[PDB]
Amino acid sequence: TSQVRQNYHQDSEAAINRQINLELYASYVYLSMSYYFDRDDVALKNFAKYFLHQSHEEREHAEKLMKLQNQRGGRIFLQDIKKPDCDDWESGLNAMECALHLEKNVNQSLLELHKLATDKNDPHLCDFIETHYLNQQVKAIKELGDHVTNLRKMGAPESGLAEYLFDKHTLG
Amino acid sequence: TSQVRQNYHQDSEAAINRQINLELYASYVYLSMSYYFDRDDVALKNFAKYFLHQSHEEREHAEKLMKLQNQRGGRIFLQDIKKPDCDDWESGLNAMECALHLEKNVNQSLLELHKLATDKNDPHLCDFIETHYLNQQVKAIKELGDHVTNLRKMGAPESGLAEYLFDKHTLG
Amino acid sequence: TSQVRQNYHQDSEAAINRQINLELYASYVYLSMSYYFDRDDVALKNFAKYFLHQSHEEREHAEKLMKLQNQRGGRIFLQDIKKPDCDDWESGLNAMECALHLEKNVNQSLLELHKLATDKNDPHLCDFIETHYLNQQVKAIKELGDHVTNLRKMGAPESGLAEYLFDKHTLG
Amino acid sequence: TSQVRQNYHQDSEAAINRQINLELYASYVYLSMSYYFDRDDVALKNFAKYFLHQSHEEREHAEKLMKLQNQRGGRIFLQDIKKPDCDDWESGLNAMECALHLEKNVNQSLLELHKLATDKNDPHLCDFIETHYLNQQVKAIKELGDHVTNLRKMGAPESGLAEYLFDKHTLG
Ligand SMILES: [Mg+2]
Ligand SMILES: [Mg+2]
Ligand SMILES: [Mg+2]
Ligand SMILES: [Mg+2]
Ligand SMILES: [Mg+2]
Ligand SMILES: [Mg+2]
Ligand SMILES: [Mg+2]
Ligand SMILES: [Mg+2]
Ligand SMILES: [Mg+2]
Ligand SMILES: [Mg+2]
Ligand SMILES: [Mg+2]
Ligand SMILES: [Mg+2]
Ligand SMILES: [Mg+2]
Ligand SMILES: [Mg+2]
Ligand SMILES: [Mg+2]
Ligand SMILES: [Mg+2]
Ligand SMILES: [Mg+2]
Ligand SMILES: [Mg+2]
Ligand SMILES: [Mg+2]
Ligand SMILES: [Mg+2]
Ligand SMILES: [Mg+2]
Ligand SMILES: [Mg+2]
Ligand SMILES: [Mg+2]
Ligand SMILES: [Mg+2]
Ligand SMILES: [Mg+2]
Ligand SMILES: [Mg+2]
Ligand SMILES: [Mg+2]
Ligand SMILES: [Mg+2]
Ligand SMILES: [Mg+2]
Ligand SMILES: [Mg+2]
Ligand SMILES: [Mg+2]
Ligand SMILES: [Mg+2]
Ligand SMILES: [Mg+2]
Ligand SMILES: [Mg+2]
Ligand SMILES: [Mg+2]
Repeated sequence: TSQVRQNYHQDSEAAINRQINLELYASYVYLSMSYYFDRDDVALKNFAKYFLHQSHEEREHAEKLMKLQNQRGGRIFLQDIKKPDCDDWESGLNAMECALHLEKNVNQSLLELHKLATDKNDPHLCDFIETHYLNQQVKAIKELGDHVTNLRKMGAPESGLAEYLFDKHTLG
Repeated sequence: TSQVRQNYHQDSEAAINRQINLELYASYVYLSMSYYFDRDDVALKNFAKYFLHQSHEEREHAEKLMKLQNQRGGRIFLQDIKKPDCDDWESGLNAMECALHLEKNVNQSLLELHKLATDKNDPHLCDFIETHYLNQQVKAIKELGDHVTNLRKMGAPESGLAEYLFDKHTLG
Repeated sequence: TSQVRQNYHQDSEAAINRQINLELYASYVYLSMSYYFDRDDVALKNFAKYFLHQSHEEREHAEKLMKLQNQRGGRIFLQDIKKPDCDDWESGLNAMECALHLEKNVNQSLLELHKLATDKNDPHLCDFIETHYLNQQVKAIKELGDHVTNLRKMGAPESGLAEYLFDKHTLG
Repeated sequence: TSQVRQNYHQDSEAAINRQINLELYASYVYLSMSYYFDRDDVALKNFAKYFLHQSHEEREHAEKLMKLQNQRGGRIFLQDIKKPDCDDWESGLNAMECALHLEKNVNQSLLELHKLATDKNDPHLCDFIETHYLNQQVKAIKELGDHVTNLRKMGAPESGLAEYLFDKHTLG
């Protein structure tokens, strides 16, 4: 057993490894979305920039969990990073809707992780999740909701003009 | 009687208390409007910013009247601040129309206050109203009229695109 | 149901609306206290400044809760802001005692809100309350306690000199 | 008749000359008060500074009225500047009370002047009085009221300590 380990349940250790994989998966989804908008037949450069930034943020989220695993004396166990659900994302609106779904799924995982940490009476882990993950998720979900609403109200996905102008005004 | 009181009719004192309440009410209306546009299903951040600024301005208007009451030796009497007429404001255009109606109502109250001050031969109070309130109201009403006109001409409220673009170009 | 809503109980939503009203009420109490000390027959300008600052802080507290409501996909429901308990606050000491009572009441409401959030297993809401409200309340209560103690020890409310000197040294 | 004179009643011209004398008288009262506090047996240097500043302000008030008289094509008529009512002012509190009485008397004169200007349909003169005199008077009266209140509450005039500390904290 690690010389640093204290009050860190094996179930929590395992759950943190699962969360690391999920964050990496989220980074991969956003990477794929980014380059969809870089296609010559889609060509929305600010959608591409927005999603690439999100992808880099998720990689940071994964790294912080790997750091946490080591800080607590757990051992990192990595799994394959699954390819994203979709190859073709259809429209800016559709990609934003996929992102919203993804972030709500990640949030659910984090809430399940918090429930476990609470059940195992691990207040350090609870605080870690609360401080570095929960409000970040709420902000991300709210922002994606805002984006979806604006695209819908503007006439997306039918209106190519709507997605073009959203690209310039909101994401530019 | 206050050692500072001079040429300040009890009717004017009472009217100033009523105006304080009205200014606070106006601040509350604009606060409510602001956060309507912050909803994930409305999501017009510059409408939200615009109305929040207006709300803060009305609170300043109320404070200046409270200061005036004390300067003249009257006594402040506060009443409940009523909740705004509407919870749901429908659209950017509708909120602007509500604001226009509100500011015209506040203007009418100020004109009635000025008539009273004139009738009681209180030139200090007349000058106070004229200097700090009347042109501010005329400018606010004109600006809201301008906003309503632009939103209508652009195709609001039916056009979600119109409200989106107005949010960026006029309020951004 | 809001596209952003996740793990946010209707009871929590309602409690947040109640808290918004309470914060606005607290802003109103402090506004009234501020202008009491601005009266020509009270004339303690630093008491007035202190309470006006507190009033503005409470308005910020209310706005942050309105922001939270929208972030979580709840819907803001506003109620009348009740006028403060007292019109005449008697002395600096009495106003400080009223403020202490108010802040302890607001704290109790926040603790009840936290209990609800805990019961509904909402760790994001728990963290929000803990981060933005609980220590702020403890600091405010401690500061008001300190102020009350000093005024008492100095000879308030009988000693007009005590309140005058406290105004200059502690609040100035 | 002056080549510049227009809509300027002879009664208004005369009233402006009377006001010039009153402003000069007020400057003289404050000059006398100032040097009372400079006496070795009174020795409150900030009371002395405060009243000397007030004296200089009144001289400016008189000059602006002399300027107005010429701007409108009236002719300045000067009278003796009467010595102040009191030679000995007793205490800081008593001097502040005398100043309050003086400023209320000057205010009454200005209100009478405004009534005359209104009766003679002279909106330029009304605006001049409103802009340069009326709120200045209200502020002065309020400030003197505040000062009187503080000195009383502190224990003046019996307490030499009260007047000493007021000199340092409020006027210093
Ligand atoms: Mg895994
Ligand atoms: Mg993100
Ligand atoms: Mg993440
Ligand atoms: Mg192991
Ligand atoms: Mg596969
Ligand atoms: Mg914590
Ligand atoms: Mg935080
Ligand atoms: Mg937004
Ligand atoms: Mg542009
Ligand atoms: Mg009222
Ligand atoms: Mg405004
Ligand atoms: Mg207003
Ligand atoms: Mg009364
Ligand atoms: Mg009602
Ligand atoms: Mg005027
Ligand atoms: Mg003006
Ligand atoms: Mg315009
Ligand atoms: Mg454009
Ligand atoms: Mg309520
Ligand atoms: Mg505070
Ligand atoms: Mg608060
Ligand atoms: Mg509902
Ligand atoms: Mg009631
Ligand atoms: Mg926390
Ligand atoms: Mg903290
Ligand atoms: Mg302390
Ligand atoms: Mg004369
Ligand atoms: Mg002066
Ligand atoms: Mg003068
Ligand atoms: Mg002549
Ligand atoms: Mg004589
Ligand atoms: Mg007029
Ligand atoms: Mg004018
Ligand atoms: Mg002015
Ligand atoms: Mg004052």
